[PDB]
Amino acid sequence: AALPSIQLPVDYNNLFNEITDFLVTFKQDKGPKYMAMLQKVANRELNSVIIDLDDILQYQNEKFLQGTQADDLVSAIQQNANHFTELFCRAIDNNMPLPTKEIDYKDDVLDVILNQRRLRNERMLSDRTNEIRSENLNDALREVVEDETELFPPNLTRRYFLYFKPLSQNCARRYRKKAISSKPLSVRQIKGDFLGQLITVRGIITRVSDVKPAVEVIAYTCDQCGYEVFQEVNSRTFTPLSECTSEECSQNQTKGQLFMSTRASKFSAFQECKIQELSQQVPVGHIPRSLNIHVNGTLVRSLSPGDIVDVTGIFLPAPYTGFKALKAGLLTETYLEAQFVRQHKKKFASFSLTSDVEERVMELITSGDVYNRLAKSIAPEIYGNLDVKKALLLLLVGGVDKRVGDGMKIRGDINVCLMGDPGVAKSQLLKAICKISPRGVYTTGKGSSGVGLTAAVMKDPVTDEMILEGGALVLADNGICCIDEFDKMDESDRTAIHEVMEQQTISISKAGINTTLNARTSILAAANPLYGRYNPRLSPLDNINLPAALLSRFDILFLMLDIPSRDDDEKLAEHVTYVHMHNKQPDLDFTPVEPSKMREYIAYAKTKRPVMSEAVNDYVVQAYIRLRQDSKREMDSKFSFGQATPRTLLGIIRLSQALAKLRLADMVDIDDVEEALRLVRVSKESLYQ
Amino acid sequence: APDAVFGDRVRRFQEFLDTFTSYRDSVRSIQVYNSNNANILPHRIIISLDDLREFDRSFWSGILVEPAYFIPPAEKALTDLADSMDDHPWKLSFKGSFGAHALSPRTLTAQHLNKLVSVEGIVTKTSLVRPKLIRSVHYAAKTGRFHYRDYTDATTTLTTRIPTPAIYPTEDTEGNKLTTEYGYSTFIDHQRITVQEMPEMAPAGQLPRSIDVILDDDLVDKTKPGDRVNVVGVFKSLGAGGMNQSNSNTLIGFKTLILGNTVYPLHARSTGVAARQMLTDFDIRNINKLSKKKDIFDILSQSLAPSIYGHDHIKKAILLMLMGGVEKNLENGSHLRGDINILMVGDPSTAKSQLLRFVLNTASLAIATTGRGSSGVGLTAAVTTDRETGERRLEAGAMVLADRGVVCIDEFDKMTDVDRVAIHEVMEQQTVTIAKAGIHTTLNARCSVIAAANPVFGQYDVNRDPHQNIALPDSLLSRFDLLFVVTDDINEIRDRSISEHVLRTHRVTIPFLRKYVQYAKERVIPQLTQEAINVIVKNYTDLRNDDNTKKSPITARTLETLIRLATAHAKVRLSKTVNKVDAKVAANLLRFALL
DNA sequence: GCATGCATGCGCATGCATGCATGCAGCATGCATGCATGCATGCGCATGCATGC
DNA sequence: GCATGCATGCGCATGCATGCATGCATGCTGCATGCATGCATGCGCATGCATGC
Ligand SMILES: Nc1ncnc2c1ncn2[C@@H]1O[C@H](COP(=O)(O)OP(=O)(O)O)[C@@H](O)[C@H]1O
Ligand SMILES: Nc1ncnc2c1ncn2[C@@H]1O[C@H](COP(=O)(O)OP(=O)(O)O)[C@@H](O)[C@H]1O
Ligand SMILES: [Mg+2]
Ligand SMILES: [Mg+2]
Ligand SMILES: [Zn+2]
Repeated sequence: AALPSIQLPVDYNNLFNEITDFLVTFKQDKGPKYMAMLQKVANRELNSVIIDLDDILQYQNEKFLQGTQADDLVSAIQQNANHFTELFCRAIDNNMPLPTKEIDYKDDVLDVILNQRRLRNERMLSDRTNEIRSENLNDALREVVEDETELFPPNLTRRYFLYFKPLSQNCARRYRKKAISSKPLSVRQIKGDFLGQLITVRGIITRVSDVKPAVEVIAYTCDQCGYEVFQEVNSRTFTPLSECTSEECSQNQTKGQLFMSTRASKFSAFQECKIQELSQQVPVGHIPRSLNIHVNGTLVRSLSPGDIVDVTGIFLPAPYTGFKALKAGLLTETYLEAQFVRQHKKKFASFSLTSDVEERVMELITSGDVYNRLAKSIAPEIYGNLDVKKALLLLLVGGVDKRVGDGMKIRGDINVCLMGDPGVAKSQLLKAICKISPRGVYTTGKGSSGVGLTAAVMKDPVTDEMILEGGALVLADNGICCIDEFDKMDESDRTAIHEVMEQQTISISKAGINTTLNARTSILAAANPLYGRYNPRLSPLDNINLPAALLSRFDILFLMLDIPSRDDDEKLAEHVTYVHMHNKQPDLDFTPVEPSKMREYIAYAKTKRPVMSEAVNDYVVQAYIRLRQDSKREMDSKFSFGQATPRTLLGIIRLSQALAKLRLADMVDIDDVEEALRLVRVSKESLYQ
Repeated sequence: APDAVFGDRVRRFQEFLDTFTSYRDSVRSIQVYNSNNANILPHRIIISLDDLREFDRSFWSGILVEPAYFIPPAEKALTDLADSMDDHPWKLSFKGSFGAHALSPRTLTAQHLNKLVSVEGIVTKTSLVRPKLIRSVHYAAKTGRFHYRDYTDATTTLTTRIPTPAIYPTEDTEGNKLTTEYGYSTFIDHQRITVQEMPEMAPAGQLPRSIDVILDDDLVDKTKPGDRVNVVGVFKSLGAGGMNQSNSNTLIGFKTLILGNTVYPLHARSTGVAARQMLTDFDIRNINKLSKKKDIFDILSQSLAPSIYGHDHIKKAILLMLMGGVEKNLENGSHLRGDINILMVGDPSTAKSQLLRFVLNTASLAIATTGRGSSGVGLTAAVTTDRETGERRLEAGAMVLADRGVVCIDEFDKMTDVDRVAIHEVMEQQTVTIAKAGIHTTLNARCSVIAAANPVFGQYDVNRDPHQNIALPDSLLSRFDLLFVVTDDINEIRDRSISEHVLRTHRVTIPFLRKYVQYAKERVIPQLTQEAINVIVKNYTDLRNDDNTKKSPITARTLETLIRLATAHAKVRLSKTVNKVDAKVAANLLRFALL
């Protein structure tokens, strides 16, 4: 016959019973974990349920090792993930405890509507039972009551979202399994054999769309009968209903006109993002490809452009949308439905103290010498350059931003510029700093220009609205923007950088655009002298192509010259050639700290806001007066990159604040200002040899 | 129902497989590999039309002229043999001589329809690889049963069939609802490509011709746009050319295309497809033997461009660039270069372009550029385009295509600053960064460079220092590993000798050189030794602290150049470590180039 | 043996299933157009770079 | 160092593939009607047999 049947080794009643047992029994190495979660959900303090597969595997192994039988729930969820969502939902709806907190005037409207619906359900059931008993015509009575009565289905009474997260490599390796769901893949490797599975992808996010409401079930009302009609929607488009379909109106002769009611309708928060391959994944001589990710529920706003992540999701098909004339059979398009997100580098804003992080931070503090230990760990493969490394670390930490009132604003971010002879490894330091920062961006001259910086006007595919896509300067907001070949740029880019360093904004007034952007970012630039090597026979301002003011606006301006010396060349050559023989640095009495711990400590330090006392203020004013007196005579001799100005004092203050923050203190001390002045002085020793 | 002709043809092809016993063991080997390694190999083999020609001329002509009647029998016979040997159906591929059936898109006409052809050309545009639904699986909640359906279309079989357009089932035979099981359904990959006439064969000034090719399953992503390709398949027509119904319009005809079964990439000059040669045991023995001699470097050097007189050190440098060093990746994410670059400044009749063209002809992957020939987006791939799906994409440039290869530039001094800044990043960081409206990416550009330049005054002058004669930025020269200066001074004996040499021409072979280079670059990766460490350290110190006037500056790039040259020489030696001799050779070459 | 009344077979009208076509009027459908949208193209202007004086 | 031509991105005007619906005239096909034919029956009459007589 048409539509024959087939046999599979899959029984769903067994899996439902196993799901119930796991949901009511699991113990974390206090009552059941998920029962406590469900109680918190019932009391209206939780919106999302996360199901960890490690718990399922542990439950299975616990059942096995003591003899009894058990089914492989993990693999069933992995290979057919889209079906188990509703199984888990139905199991959970059968065990949710009653709310121990009353509903008051400070709850969400959704909760009020759900509670009203449940009360209405109970009232209808009781009315039906009373009428049936009064008829005079108890399992049978409840069964007949269930048969003749409508209700609100479970999906219209839920208030939570359910997600899965994959099997970690550690658990599978300890239990001797192969965690397929958490083996990262590139978009290239994901073929049609993986459809319907729960898989993980590694990539970098390139685009994200604004959150909008996606309708799941529409609601209508009939004034004729008083029923509520619900219309499921799972397509990109739908046809609204016209006339009532309830039993009363269906059975009568005069039907009522349905009216749409947005408040009873079921909506979802929807986003769509694009993910692109990493360079190391692309084959030789090819161009990277992309992929589509769908995000729904409470997982929205968890992805921003420029993030390198590992997304988890169920790989599902979609209808074909190409040209009609090129369709050969039942072709489909693919997308990923997101279930879990992890980042390769944690943001500072999301910081939080806890036992695990606190122990590591305390160990680092106890080890002593935090300043130099952090400074020497930046690009350890580069010999020497300790002072520039201290300045770079301070740029990583930053100062304190001050709100003066009346709308005024003082920056707290520190800008640094490196300028030296060829072959001094400026680019290596630029790239290493860009890699350490959580929101770092790297640019080189002519490659990025015009709208590559700033932003441009384009149209969203998902939504039908116009938007602005940020460039290099907007992508590194609240981060570090690294610029190579600083002296070879065009005037417009120089003006944009000028404004960004000035006041952390970019103003654009062109055809179709009149707006102001936010550019709260730090600048790290590199440049070369105008004639290749530095010429000590010329004025400092004649060796560089940049305007003097632009140089003046840098807190630290480093000069790095290459004077041959038979001694230091030996050490540099030894370091480099050792680094090439092995893969590590040669020093053995010092151990470098890995990037994650540095990021953790900087995140902890960034929460401080040290204040300035009076004696330190006296010291600062005296130092400023002395330095300003000294600088004028030097600049009159045409031997200064620039005369000292109040920006120098502001830079000293910012550097002192940064050092105080590094020390994890609420007050500033004299030694911090001493170190700041020491750095600002040593910045120019190359010019006095 | 069964057909007698089909069975007779199946029996004949089984006899063919019986007489020749290479394909049987090929199938056995594929099955053995797939069993042992569980990666899974596709079930396919390749047959030679020549052997079929000696065996049965009638069957040969049938496959050539009537593939729709003779090939399915052969595939069934092969599948039967495969199923009989072992403790998906199998497919076939064709090679050998196609005779008059080897054509190009221009010379493919309506008289070749329904026959097996082999076409050559250039890939112009591919398509997105999509899945195709073949079998769906469902579930009924009220009964606990699983159902399924099969789907087919006109391009999955060579012979015409009566359509059976089955619908997608949402209900049961009794009215119950159904649930889709995406994990238990089946999907197959699908792609469509376009092939055009080669730029080096099409007539000049004339618009080109092209043909579409459809691929399925295991031949889905075997080429990229811009490749030279050879596709063997069946030239077939489909549908009705406006015949069904009235369809008053008569302009359109029958839709036609090729149902491909074999795709072969071809290597050419100045293209992105690299040359590879299969290495036999005789070749390996001879190479490993020649590795043991002491003048092996000299022999390999004198073989390069033997029609040119002298320039021995430049030949050595070109060999070193061909072999190359080793690149290093640290755990933190740092990268250390391993390529070698060469520059040549010389007089206007010194055979610079001859050596450049030799390198273009002998390197497995090389692209030829000239000073003002390519500029702007033509070098870094900085051009953007977009699909008809809406998205914007990039397309490779000269240096992006030549990743892991070499690039030849002629008239180097004729470039500008806009492209010199661009090539700085390529020559040191070996990456290309693009930031345009709607694109932010980074492309790998790990390639080596060899270039030739002219002196400022037309001829090299010894009365002035090199800075006035080269006139190129110092930062740019620092990125070139070796710089050579060649001058022609009139000398009676030298002129005589070069005269008899040029007259001789006008009245180790390269393939063995290519095999040698391929094996050396693939197999051996040496390590640094303390002896070479001391030698290189001493030489770098001496060079950095000497008063001699050089042709190029001295930095840490020179130390890294010394290491790279030593490692490349060791690579030539086939040794797994660097000795003192390799370091000394590197130092000697660097000193000769500098002084 | 002789005369009558009833079954019985012959002869004549008549109704009814079968099975073919034919003019016509109704009904689903292909067709001419009516139009929206998203993409590419060619067409100048503002300008950053290279060249000559 | 100053003035000039050139080629490279912004700022657009404008034509053209795709894809969907809508009034209408077209062409086909079921259908009511015309009809011929061969088989079955409802029935009356002329013959032969049975029953007295
Ligand atoms: N102090 C140093 N220590 C180690 N390596 C160095 C040092 N200085 C230069 N190098 C090497 O020389 C090269 C310099 O190139 P790059 O990083 O572009 O710097 P720059 O742009 O200043 O020349 C790098 O590959 C680096 O490995
Ligand atoms: N050293 C040499 N040995 C053999 N032939 C040479 C040599 N130098 C020049 N020639 C001849 O002179 C011509 C020089 O052409 P080309 O390679 O363009 O020189 P260049 O690029 O220096 O002008 C070649 O055709 C070559 O045959
Ligand atoms: Mg650099
Ligand atoms: Mg030449
Ligand atoms: Zn109603």
